[PDB]
Amino acid sequence: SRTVITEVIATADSQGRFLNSTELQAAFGRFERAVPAIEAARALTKNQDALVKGAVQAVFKKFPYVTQPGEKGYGDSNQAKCARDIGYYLRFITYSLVASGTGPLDDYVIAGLREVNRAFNLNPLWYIEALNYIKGETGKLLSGQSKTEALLYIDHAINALS
Amino acid sequence: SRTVITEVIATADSQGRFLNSTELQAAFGRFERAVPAIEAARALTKNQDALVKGAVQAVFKKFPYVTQPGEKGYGDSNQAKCARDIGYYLRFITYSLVASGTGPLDDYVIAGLREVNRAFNLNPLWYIEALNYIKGETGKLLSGQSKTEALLYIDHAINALS
Amino acid sequence: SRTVITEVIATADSQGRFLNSTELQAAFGRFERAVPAIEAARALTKNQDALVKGAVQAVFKKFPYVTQPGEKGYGDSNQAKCARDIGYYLRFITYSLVASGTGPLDDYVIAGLREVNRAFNLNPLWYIEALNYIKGETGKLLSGQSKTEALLYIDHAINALS
Amino acid sequence: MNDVFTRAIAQADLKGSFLLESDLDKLASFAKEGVKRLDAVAALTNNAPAIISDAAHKLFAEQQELIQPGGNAYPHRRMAACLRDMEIILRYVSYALLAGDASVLDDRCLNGLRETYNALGTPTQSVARAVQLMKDAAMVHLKSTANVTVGDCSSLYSEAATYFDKAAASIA
Amino acid sequence: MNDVFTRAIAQADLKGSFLLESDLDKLASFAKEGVKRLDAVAALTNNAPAIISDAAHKLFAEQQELIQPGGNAYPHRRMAACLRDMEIILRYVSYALLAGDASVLDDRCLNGLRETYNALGTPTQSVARAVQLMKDAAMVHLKSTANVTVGDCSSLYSEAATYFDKAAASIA
Amino acid sequence: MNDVFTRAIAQADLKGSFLLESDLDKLASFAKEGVKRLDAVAALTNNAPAIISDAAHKLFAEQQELIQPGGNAYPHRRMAACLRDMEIILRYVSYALLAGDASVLDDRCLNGLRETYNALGTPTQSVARAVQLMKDAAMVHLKSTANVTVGDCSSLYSEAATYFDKAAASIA
Amino acid sequence: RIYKITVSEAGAYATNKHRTGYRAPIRQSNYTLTVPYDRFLPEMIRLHQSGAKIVNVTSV
Amino acid sequence: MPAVVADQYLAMAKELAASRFGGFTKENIPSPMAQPESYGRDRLGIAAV
Ligand SMILES: CCC1=C(C)/C(=C/C2=NC(=C\c3[nH]c(/C=C4\NC(=O)[C@H](C)[C@H]4CC)c(C)c3CCC(=O)O)/C(CCC(=O)O)=C2C)NC1=O
Ligand SMILES: CCC1=C(C)/C(=C/C2=NC(=C\c3[nH]c(/C=C4\NC(=O)[C@H](C)[C@H]4CC)c(C)c3CCC(=O)O)/C(CCC(=O)O)=C2C)NC1=O
Ligand SMILES: CCC1=C(C)/C(=C/C2=NC(=C\c3[nH]c(/C=C4\NC(=O)[C@H](C)[C@H]4CC)c(C)c3CCC(=O)O)/C(CCC(=O)O)=C2C)NC1=O
Ligand SMILES: CCC1=C(C)/C(=C/C2=NC(=C\c3[nH]c(/C=C4\NC(=O)[C@H](C)[C@H]4CC)c(C)c3CCC(=O)O)/C(CCC(=O)O)=C2C)NC1=O
Ligand SMILES: CCC1=C(C)/C(=C/C2=NC(=C\c3[nH]c(/C=C4\NC(=O)[C@H](C)[C@H]4CC)c(C)c3CCC(=O)O)/C(CCC(=O)O)=C2C)NC1=O
Ligand SMILES: CCC1=C(C)/C(=C/C2=NC(=C\c3[nH]c(/C=C4\NC(=O)[C@H](C)[C@H]4CC)c(C)c3CCC(=O)O)/C(CCC(=O)O)=C2C)NC1=O
Ligand SMILES: CCC1=C(C)/C(=C/C2=NC(=C\c3[nH]c(/C=C4\NC(=O)[C@H](C)[C@H]4CC)c(C)c3CCC(=O)O)/C(CCC(=O)O)=C2C)NC1=O
Repeated sequence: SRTVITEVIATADSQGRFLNSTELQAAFGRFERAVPAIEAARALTKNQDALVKGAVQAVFKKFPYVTQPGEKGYGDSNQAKCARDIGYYLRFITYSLVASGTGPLDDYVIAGLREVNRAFNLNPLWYIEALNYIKGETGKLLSGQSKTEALLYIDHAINALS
Repeated sequence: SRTVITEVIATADSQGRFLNSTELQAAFGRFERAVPAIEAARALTKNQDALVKGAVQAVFKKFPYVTQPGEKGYGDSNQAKCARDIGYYLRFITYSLVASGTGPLDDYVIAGLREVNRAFNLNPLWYIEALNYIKGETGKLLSGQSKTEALLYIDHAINALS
Repeated sequence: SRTVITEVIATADSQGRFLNSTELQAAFGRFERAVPAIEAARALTKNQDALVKGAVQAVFKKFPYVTQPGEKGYGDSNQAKCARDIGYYLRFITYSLVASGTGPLDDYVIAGLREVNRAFNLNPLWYIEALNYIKGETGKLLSGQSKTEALLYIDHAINALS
Repeated sequence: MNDVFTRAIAQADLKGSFLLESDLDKLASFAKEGVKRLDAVAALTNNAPAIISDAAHKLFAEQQELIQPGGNAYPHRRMAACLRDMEIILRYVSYALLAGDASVLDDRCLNGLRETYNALGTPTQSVARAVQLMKDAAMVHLKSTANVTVGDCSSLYSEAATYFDKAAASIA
Repeated sequence: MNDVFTRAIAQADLKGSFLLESDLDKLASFAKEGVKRLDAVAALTNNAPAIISDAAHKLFAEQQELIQPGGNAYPHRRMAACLRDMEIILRYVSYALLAGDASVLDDRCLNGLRETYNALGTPTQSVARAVQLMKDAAMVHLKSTANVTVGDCSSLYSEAATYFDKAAASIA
Repeated sequence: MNDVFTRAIAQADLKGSFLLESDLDKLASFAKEGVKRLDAVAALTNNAPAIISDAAHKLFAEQQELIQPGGNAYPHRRMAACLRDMEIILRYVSYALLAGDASVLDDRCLNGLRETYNALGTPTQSVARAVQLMKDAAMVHLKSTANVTVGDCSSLYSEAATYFDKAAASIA
Repeated sequence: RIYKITVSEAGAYATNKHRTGYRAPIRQSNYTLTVPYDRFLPEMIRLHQSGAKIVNVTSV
Repeated sequence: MPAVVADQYLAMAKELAASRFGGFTKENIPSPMAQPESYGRDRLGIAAV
């Protein structure tokens, strides 16, 4: 997973030398901003259920037609799977926050995302709307640089979906 | 394009050899199947207006949530673009029939299909429904080998969408 | 071996795709051409012995010095080898006719042909003239499209030799 | 690769004598049902995504341990690999159907697929069940008489089921 | 590289139009005479060594300066390259006769050929002479009425002559 | 490829002198505004899909000849190439914005791109127009004061405009 | 001396192909590479950077 | 008021307008830059490679 410390090690290994000051600087930069990212992760992990349910309801509101008989929204198992999917996205957002890298998102969502969505006929716009709700909520659930961390990761996921 | 004659000649050239029996028999099969294919192209070209308007209407029936204001299908311009797109698909299907190879479909529709749809947020299921309607109507307009040819190319386009 | 169907399947697998219109049209051409080819194979299998005897004698008339003592064609063993070789060529021509592909001739005669004949000092013109005689009696023996199929396979062999 | 015509030619060459009248008659019959074979291959091709989706849905409903976290198909990448494997197996099966020989499927894929699945940690009975579900989904499309003239293709169904079950047993 | 069908398709696409009825009729005519086209391609392919041998003999009988020490085909290397060139031009003329469009020649056979010949110092006049000699030798085999049904194949003869001429004009 | 720091280092090195106190103060001020610089780079990176969708919509509404049959963006392939190019140029603009120097943009993106678009027969003026529209959309997105601590950032806006204009002037 | 390396492609490589993609055709995981001594260090470190796991290295 | 145009030209006009979806409108016009899908790779001579 492409954590910044991991990318440090990978680049130093690829160029076949020790850790010069250049990537020590980057590792330091991560180590300082770990605090806002970790507190954002904790805040997200606390409010997870409300965020998941609100994302589901925002999805159904923006796409009222989905819930109607005959397509993906209808069927209680389908709403259950919706809640589970926003739960997964939130979980990997927390992972990417605590790891200070898009690595968890990259290797747990984005990798293989389009083929999966295409094969199961799941609209990426559903998840874009859910993550938009999550972003709106975390805009007030967090303050300071932790908010910037959370918004960067949530929007990286959003751009991945689009 | 990747028509029978062109792929024959291209593979012959990439091996630095003349056209042998295999290639000539493939070309003979192409020249024989020309007759049903040109007949299908005639049938679809004569009936392009009814086919395309029916396809647009079928899309608007299977996707009622598109016509209302606030989304893609609302507005005369957007519906005109709908009809134009289905006319494109049908045009390239008739081109494939005339050329007896998916080359026109591939080059003009399939290459860049997913990226273009994602960029403009055009749901492939719309065009799948339109092409399914066109498949149904060609079941009635055509008979025998002409029907098989037309359906083969329509299904190629649909599989490319899904 | 190089058949029509194998070229189909290899071209489809090399591009990581399914069989489609162009490839099924090539296969259909193969299946249509099977009847003259199987007919020619049957007619050539009936008259293998007379064809081989005539081809050997044709070589001996065309290259009279070969039969001279101290040359290649002198001795019953060498003439038995000649008859065996002409039989080999005829058998692989029948195989190629059945397979609707030059794959049998290629794999079993043409690959390695020049080096082997160079090593054993076998003049290709001998086999070219023998195949010319076989081509001559294919006109008498076969008529229609089986005639053309047999002649084109024999011409493939002659082109490989020459 | 190898075809039924190629197989017969190989057997004739091993004994080094011309194809017999019985062999020619069988190959002529094969070329006679070649049109039906083309229809069967087109049926497999034109509904391949539907076959994959139906098999995947039935398999994952049957076995939820693959969906759940820690399963062998949990993240998006492992799901995509699952679908790609089903797709490639179907493609090879259709290749075997068109050729009439199982060589195109047996040669490159099934020999090393065993070691690959063992190394990656995939449950092999799960993949065999996936291929069997693919066969079950594909039979319906092979039967569908709409848009084709009514006829009998019991040999084609038997051979296609043979290829499907052979690949499933190989990976098993 | 286009054939006649793809050329018609490209024009129709530029107009944004379906193929007109008369266009489909000209295409059905082309495919209905496709059997004679296949026979002409077979005649070119099957006799290619003979065509190249005869053209080469006539060319070096006319132009002895090519095979004199200091000529452009003097050692074995240059003579072998010359014969390969004749082989290649005949190959591409057969490709164009099969497709019915001379796009294959200018796309592949004649793409940078003139520049090649200029940079190597090859006399382009002698190359065009060699192509004309091949054209003459090829016409003999194209009109050969043995083993084929008698018929009117003058369009094929003219088309092949124009392909040979397009080559010899692009080199020269 | 170098940033503002290495630019100063290169100018100092050609003279053969230490960096002057004024130069060091300039670089330190750059480092102190680097946080706002990161904000602007993140504004570009996050809203790239919206920027390019908007610029594409305006470009094809303004210049309809590109998207109609025969147009340079007409088939799906060429439309995808167009949108991909917009992606790429926006990417390199953001790179240059972070580095503080347009060297990465000019060296790795813009340099031979006019020649590419001439060879392919692409309208370089239309590409410049697309870069300009994408500039305007990007400027709308940078100036968004939401979720970011408020303060003066006019220098960054002007610098990003210079980068976009340099891209447009190089392509055209 | 020649060294034969039996490399098994594993999840570490599968993740890299899932991220970067397949610009080259997909292949079976287990294959053997033969190297000279001069090349053994670069090839083996390269196989490590690719995430491949070597199984056995035999000399010959 | 009789036919102002002979029937042959009406047929010719109808078939010209039929071969194009929607007939002749202001929005379905061909592009004045008449570039086929293969324009660049063909004019450059790099189609094969
Ligand atoms: C850890 C990474 C991961 C993700 C993200 C994931 C999502 C996911 N959800 C699925 C099912 C589903 N997911 C939905 C989602 C819809 N439900 C509606 O209420 C909403 C409009 C919408 C959600 C916003 C639906 C309807 C299904 C059932 C249809 C199907 O895909 O088979 C499936 C198909 C197979 C399955 O059941 O698991 C996937 C792959 N799976 C994963 O392993
Ligand atoms: C060569 C083949 C080819 C195809 C197929 C093609 C499709 C296509 N249709 C488009 C417009 C469009 N097409 C539609 C179609 C929708 N309208 C609704 O009534 C329907 C439900 C639905 C159709 C089934 C819409 C909504 C747009 C506008 C998208 C936008 O720019 O916002 C666009 C965007 C470019 C533009 O601004 O015109 C493309 C690329 N383009 C091509 O070059
Ligand atoms: C010759 C043709 C060919 C085949 C057949 C083939 C199979 C193949 N499957 C693989 C992984 C995989 N294959 C599967 C599929 C199975 N696992 C279960 O979950 C499913 C029920 C089941 C699907 C029916 C999965 C999930 C992986 C991912 C394993 C991992 O990433 O650790 C890999 C490792 C490469 C990679 O993951 O990128 C190969 C090579 N490769 C080939 O070149
Ligand atoms: C463009 C590619 C291509 C295709 C698709 C193709 C199919 C094809 N199907 C045919 C009829 C047929 N098709 C079938 C197969 C069907 N019968 C039953 O319904 C089965 C459910 C089903 C098999 C899955 C049969 C049995 C025939 C009639 C053959 C006969 O007994 O004479 C025919 C012969 C029609 C005639 O001359 O009367 C062709 C050429 N040929 C091609 O060149
Ligand atoms: C510098 C290296 C080099 C060599 C070695 C060479 C040999 C050579 N000899 C040739 C003609 C020939 N060479 C011979 C030689 C035969 N005459 C018979 O009396 C003998 C049995 C036998 C010689 C022992 C013959 C018959 C021809 C005419 C072949 C023909 O016209 O097709 C040709 C064909 C073109 C020509 O010159 O007319 C070549 C290339 N050329 C070269 O540039
Ligand atoms: C395996 C590859 C393959 C080949 C090569 C092939 C040739 C072929 N030649 C044919 C007859 C013919 N062939 C020719 C051409 C010849 N007429 C002569 O006068 C000219 C020297 C020459 C060229 C003008 C003509 C004119 C016909 C009869 C007319 C026609 O079939 O339309 C036919 C039609 C059969 C018939 O109706 O009798 C075929 C299919 N078929 C194949 O499947
Ligand atoms: C993880 C990557 C990263 C981000 C996202 C980041 C943003 C960031 N912006 C900051 C302040 C700031 N950010 C801005 C920039 C804004 N001024 C206007 O509103 C513009 C719309 C906009 C930029 C064009 C300004 C003016 C300040 C306060 C002055 C300063 O501290 O430099 C701060 C310091 C604490 C704070 O006051 O919020 C951070 C951490 N820094 C980082 O290392």
